[PDB]
Amino acid sequence: YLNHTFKKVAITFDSSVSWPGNDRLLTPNEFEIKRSVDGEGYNVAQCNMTKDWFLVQMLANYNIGYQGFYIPESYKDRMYSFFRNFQPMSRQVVDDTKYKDYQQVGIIHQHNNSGFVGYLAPTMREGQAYPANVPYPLIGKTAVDSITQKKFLCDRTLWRIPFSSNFMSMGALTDLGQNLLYANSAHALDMT
Amino acid sequence: VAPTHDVTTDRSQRLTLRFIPVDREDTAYSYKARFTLAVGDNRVLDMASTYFDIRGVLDRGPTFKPYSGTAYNALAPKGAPNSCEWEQNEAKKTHVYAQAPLSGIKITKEGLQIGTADATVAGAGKEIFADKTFQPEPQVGESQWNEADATAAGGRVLKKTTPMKPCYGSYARPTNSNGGQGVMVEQNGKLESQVEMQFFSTSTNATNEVNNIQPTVVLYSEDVNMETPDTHLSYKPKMGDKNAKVMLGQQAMPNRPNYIAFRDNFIGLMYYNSTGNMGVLAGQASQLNAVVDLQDRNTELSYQLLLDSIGDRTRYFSMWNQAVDSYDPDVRIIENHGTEDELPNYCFPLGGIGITDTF
Amino acid sequence: FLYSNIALYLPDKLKYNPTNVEISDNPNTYDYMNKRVVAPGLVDCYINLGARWSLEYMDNVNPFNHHRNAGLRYRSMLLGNGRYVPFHIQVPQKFFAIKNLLLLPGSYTYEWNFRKDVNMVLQSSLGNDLRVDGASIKFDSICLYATFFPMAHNTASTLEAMLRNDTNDQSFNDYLSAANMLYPIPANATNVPISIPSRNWAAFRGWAFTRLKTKETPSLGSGYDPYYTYSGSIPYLDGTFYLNHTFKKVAITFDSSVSWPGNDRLLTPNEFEIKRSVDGEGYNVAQCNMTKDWFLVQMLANYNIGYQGFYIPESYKDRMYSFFRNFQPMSRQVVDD
Amino acid sequence: DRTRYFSMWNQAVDSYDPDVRIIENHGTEDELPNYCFPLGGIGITDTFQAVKTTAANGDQGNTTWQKDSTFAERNEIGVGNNFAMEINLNANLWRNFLYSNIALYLPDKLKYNPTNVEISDNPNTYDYMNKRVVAPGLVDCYINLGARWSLEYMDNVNPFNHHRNAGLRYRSMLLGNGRYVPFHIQVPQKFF
Amino acid sequence: DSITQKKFLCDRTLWRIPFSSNFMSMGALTDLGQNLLYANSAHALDMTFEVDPMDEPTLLYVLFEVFDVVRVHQPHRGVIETVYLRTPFSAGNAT
Amino acid sequence: DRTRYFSMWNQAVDSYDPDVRIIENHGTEDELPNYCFPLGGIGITDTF
Amino acid sequence: STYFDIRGVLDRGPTFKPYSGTAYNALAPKGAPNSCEWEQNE
Amino acid sequence: FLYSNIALYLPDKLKYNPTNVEISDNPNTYDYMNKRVVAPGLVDCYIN
Ligand SMILES: [Ca+2]
Repeated sequence: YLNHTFKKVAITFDSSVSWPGNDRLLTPNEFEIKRSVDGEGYNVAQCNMTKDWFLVQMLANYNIGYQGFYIPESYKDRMYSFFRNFQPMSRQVVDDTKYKDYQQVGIIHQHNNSGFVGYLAPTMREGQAYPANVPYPLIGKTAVDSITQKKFLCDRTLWRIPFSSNFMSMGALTDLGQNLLYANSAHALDMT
Repeated sequence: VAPTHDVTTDRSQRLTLRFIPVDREDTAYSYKARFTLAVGDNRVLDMASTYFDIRGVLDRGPTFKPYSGTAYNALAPKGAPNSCEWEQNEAKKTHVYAQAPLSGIKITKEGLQIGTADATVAGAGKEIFADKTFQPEPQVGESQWNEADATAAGGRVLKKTTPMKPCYGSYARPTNSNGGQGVMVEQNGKLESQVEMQFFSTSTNATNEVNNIQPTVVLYSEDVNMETPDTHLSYKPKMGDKNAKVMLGQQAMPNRPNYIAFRDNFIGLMYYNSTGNMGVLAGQASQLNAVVDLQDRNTELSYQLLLDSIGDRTRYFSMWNQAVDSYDPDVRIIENHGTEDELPNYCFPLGGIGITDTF
Repeated sequence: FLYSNIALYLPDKLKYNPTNVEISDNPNTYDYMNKRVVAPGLVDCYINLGARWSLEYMDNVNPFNHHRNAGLRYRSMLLGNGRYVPFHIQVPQKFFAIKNLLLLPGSYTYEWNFRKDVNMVLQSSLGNDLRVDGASIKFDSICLYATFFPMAHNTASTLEAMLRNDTNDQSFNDYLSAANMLYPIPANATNVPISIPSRNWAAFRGWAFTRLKTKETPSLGSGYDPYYTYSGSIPYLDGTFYLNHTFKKVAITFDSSVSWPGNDRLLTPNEFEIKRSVDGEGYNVAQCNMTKDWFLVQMLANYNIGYQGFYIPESYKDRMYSFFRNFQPMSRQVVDD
Repeated sequence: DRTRYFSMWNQAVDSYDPDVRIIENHGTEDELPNYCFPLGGIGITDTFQAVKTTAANGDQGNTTWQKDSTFAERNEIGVGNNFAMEINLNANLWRNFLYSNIALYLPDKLKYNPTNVEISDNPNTYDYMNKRVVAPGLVDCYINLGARWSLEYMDNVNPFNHHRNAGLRYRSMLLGNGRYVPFHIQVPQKFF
Repeated sequence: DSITQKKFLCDRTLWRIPFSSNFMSMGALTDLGQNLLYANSAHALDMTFEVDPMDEPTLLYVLFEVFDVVRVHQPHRGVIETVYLRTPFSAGNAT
Repeated sequence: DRTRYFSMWNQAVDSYDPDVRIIENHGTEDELPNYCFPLGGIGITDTF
Repeated sequence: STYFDIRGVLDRGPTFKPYSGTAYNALAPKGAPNSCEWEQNE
Repeated sequence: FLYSNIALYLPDKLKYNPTNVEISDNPNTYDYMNKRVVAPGLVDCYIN
């Protein structure tokens, strides 16, 4: 229940080369899963996840994406399947800057449905009727200037990366694992 | 084992390409754009993996309203209105309806004294009173049901200037920093919090008795802004404004939900089948269009059916807002079994005994 | 539950103004729908009690325009809950002939255009002219993305050489592949004759047909209809329909001289008796009012089933947009008089 | 498949709800007391008169004159936590559903005769079933709590016949709410 | 005493009338569509619709299932060549 | 599949409610109020 | 086929509670006392 | 539904100590969790 919390990963062999090598990724130096404010706008499905990561995962799990995307077939999508555990969410709340009458209001000084419910604990009611003050307006003819933020939710699956030429699953034993240029000598590993 | 080789190149080559619109124009109702794509030497491409990326701003109008019900004092009964007061002739007097939730200690010449300070060296706990701003709140009260009915107590209602509104579906924006609703008028600045304290005593003891009249209630009259952005009145006693005694019965009901949004599959976002704004795809060698279409090729419905025909539909996909229109079947056709009206339910007094009778 | 869900969506000829409340005269604005009132006790628990049955009026209302639409809730909530939002969306390429076309090296000009009208771009749960309620929109920028496949240069060149030869081109067809013509039915009409002048009939396949509401169908050709006011689901472009029960009977003729089924093939050698009224030849089946002939026709035409009895079709072969999945017969008892 | 239904053959097998035959009782969520209120909200009130405090140039704090200058003396005011009545909600629904849908079919040998009424001597007459009274306390809400279990009293009873079988309800409603009904059926030859 | 009323409802679909001689989906092309008689001349067409009454103006939507196809070829570098065809009606020009 | 159970190996995979992970908000439908009444029905009364 | 068989005793502990809500005068008003009597001064 | 199913699992740091009752000291004891209380205002229906 944490895999959504990762920020970014980097690889290298012998302090020499970024793993993708040739410019196969929009940011060859480092991987990129989710971003803060993004001028380019690489996030898709309304989430904040860089598209290339979506492509990587889709390929690495179901060999789908080089010719477009669509819902995977049922049987391939198992219980611990990536796609069964993807939930993009978003909301919009009240800005402080662009609005003038904004007021930071701690819980102690807040009242809604007063006179019909307990105060800071579930006991018998108390108070007099009064219009509330917490739930800010976000509709209608008198709403307030706002700001929108979004995140995604994933859990009960694993982030994975195949050591393939083009990330597909072209057999159990991979190809780069055979290549005598990178499968007949020794090297060291560093990750961040 | 995987295939050995002759699948992947080794000279560098991008895995994804982005292109800028060379040409863009806009009209009254629609806008046109044109790009110059380039499939390079020894590079091959399938069209299915191309789309368009669009970003922008929108407002769903004021009428947008997702939730049913309402979220401003929902639990309250639909009848009881807020504490208030109004004018009425016999040449003009005031009538007041109000409820005071909090019991203090003892009244003073200026304002109810809540607690005392800590006594110190010549500092014997100066009598600490309220604080108009908000000292009196709108939720405090005696904890348990066996209330002792203390001899002093307060509350608050605003002036007759503000129009009367039912408690249900009522909101007011905070103005004081620490959670107190009240109109801040200007007096060489916003410094003024025009709150007026009023004192009240029992009517018969205020008429004539063996003592000078003795207040036991303190009220704080103030003024705020009001609105009910989600509810509208259901029954109006009179057809006029200027709250009177009758208008204490006005009640309201919430407004219906509104669920506007982007139709499925962005249908209609792009022109098709219309000889007006016919799209173009061609080789740059010459102006020779490849895409020719007619007025009847209803690609929309066809593509919808086809997209259905190749797999399941129930799951929704957020890549392109892929989700079909749904409706519960019970709505269209009801199966009115009835109910289970067996052994009935009851409500009981909060202490559990209605009224005892000293014996 | 009953009162809310049903009563708040009834035809407007059972709604009257509320006293002492100002109400706009416009028959479309949101406030007009909200403020108009209707009597609860009309539909209370004493109604048809005991009947897998549906109310008479509701048969001819557009059900999908509603608030139970889990899909509509999904889409709108995706956006969020506000009067103002920016967006960051993608759009796929529709047209069939170039949908899966396989491209080849070159330099190609691409060009398209999009609508800005709120009504088409938007689709409300209730239904009101957005152009009155001032819904706003603006497109900031547009970029074009595409993906590739890191192939092998030798292999790619060989594939290109094997592709460009005019012996092996690419071929495509539309999945529907039908001609579509719409005709008007005036108010309270019942009879429509339709004619087609003599022409060749090579390679034809058959007919489909349904009924639509003139108010809820935008016109073709024009880049924008000033006189268009509706913002619910659009059956001509959504696949939702309800007027099927309205069809009663249909007959075919060639050269005004021969009935198409020709010799003795059905009970009626003259036309497709879809649903017979109250008549006593015992010609409908399955406790509905649909004649055996039409039911058999549809069953065969969808599954090649019927000459070997009947049964349930197969789930995988069947689909959401099928005949059999969406067919409900019902019956009820009512006071004699 | 047998789950799906077909009209013309009366395609429906009798099915019984799973949880009805086997109860998994878990209580409810009862941390907030439910409160009903007077139609005018504030129940009772006392009569009060406005009182404008004296000038009080000395020792006249509470000393006050009648403010009848601008106020009617018939004011209504309440003091204290407002009157209201209490109730639980979910426990009551749970009890009602239990009592009906399980109790009403106990073995007859445990429900005695009613009083001041007429119950048919014949055991099988409908009135007989409709007339015996069965004590709800046997199947009260707190029965075998936290126990996936079946009531051995109910065991040998035939749970197929009930008032929650979708198949029977379907085959009933197919012929509408009534008493004098015609019908237009067909039947298939069943010999192998 | 009372009477009886039976109705039905079947939405989210469109009815079909195949152009076979047996109303059977034998193949993607009807045998009749390959029969000479309806293939070697021209013939007039007429249809009659009778429907339940309704108040507001409505529309009748008619679909003729046909073959619509397109063939696309590339002769050389940077050239795209397209030829469409609808079966029974018209397109473009025939000089 | 793992969505069914089996006593033999204590076999059942834990899960959670969908709506708990992400809640939804539509309010409810409450136009008709709800009323309690006195057990008799008229309670108050006045000699006549 | 092969699998182990284990039989034994266990005590869940005094901090077990399998059901939500409560099972003693469920419909009792959340504050109502019962029949009682108590001491007090003169 | 909201109060129970959400509120009664918030992190400890947002729920204070009770008053005028006994309470344990180990932050993992069952009685610690039960006897901790938290304001029902943070997840009432008047939210998101
Ligand atoms: Ca009195």
